Amino acid sequence: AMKLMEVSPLFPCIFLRRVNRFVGLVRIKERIERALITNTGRLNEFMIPGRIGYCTPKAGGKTRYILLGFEDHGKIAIIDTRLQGKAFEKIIEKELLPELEGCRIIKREPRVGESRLDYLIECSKGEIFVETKSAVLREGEYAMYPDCPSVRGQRHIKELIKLARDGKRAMIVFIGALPNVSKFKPYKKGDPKIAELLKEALEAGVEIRALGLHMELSGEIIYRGELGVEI
DNA sequence: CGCTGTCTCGCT
DNA sequence: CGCTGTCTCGCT
DNA sequence: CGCTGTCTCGCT
Repeated sequence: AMKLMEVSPLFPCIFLRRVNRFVGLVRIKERIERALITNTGRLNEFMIPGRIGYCTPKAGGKTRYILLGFEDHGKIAIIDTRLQGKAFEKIIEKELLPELEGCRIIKREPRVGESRLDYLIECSKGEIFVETKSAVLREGEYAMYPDCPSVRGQRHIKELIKLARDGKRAMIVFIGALPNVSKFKPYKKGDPKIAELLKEALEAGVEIRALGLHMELSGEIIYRGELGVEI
């Protein structure tokens, strides 16, 4: 339980509906407002008229707010994948992760094959390719991925398979940005092949980790440690 | 994802 | 498709 | 470098 960073200001909202995959309508202080959604997943378990969400204002654009997360067991599940990215950057920088206790980000969205992976990190040892994925689909004590078929996600895992096999370091970090979870596993029904490809990748030396994060009402983003991975 | 309009399922 | 926001191109 | 205008990218 380390404090990673704070989101300010942070406002409770009532979720009304999605206008489209990038925009939700929320009610804040009697007013109806448009909120950016940065998470391509379905989030059907979260995106239900009436549930309490949490937003933060921004300047400009076609939306005045960013929908960051939802009430979940008294705290906050973080659905915003840019915020998840920042919390992961902070983890690296502060060296709170055992696998990377002295490393730095040298490139973001570095090109591999005909795709782009998330990070190129530099260890004391050598070069490492880290891809992150949002795991906010719950089953009991498990945070899971995905909640729908991701053809983009298949090909990304393949690049990690094609890199590892061919003598390169390749990692995948599932961000379990839910409170009250201690394990990760893939949701087979969400995508049949990503389950398969995860074992295939796990066999080819591709490191697979999963982290536990939540947000408090204060806006405080908390890292809870690694989740037990069960690929 | 939600977008239109229409057409499809088993179990109660 | 258009939907957000921010990113990337060559040639002039 | 910034200069015009237009046309190009993946990921969210």
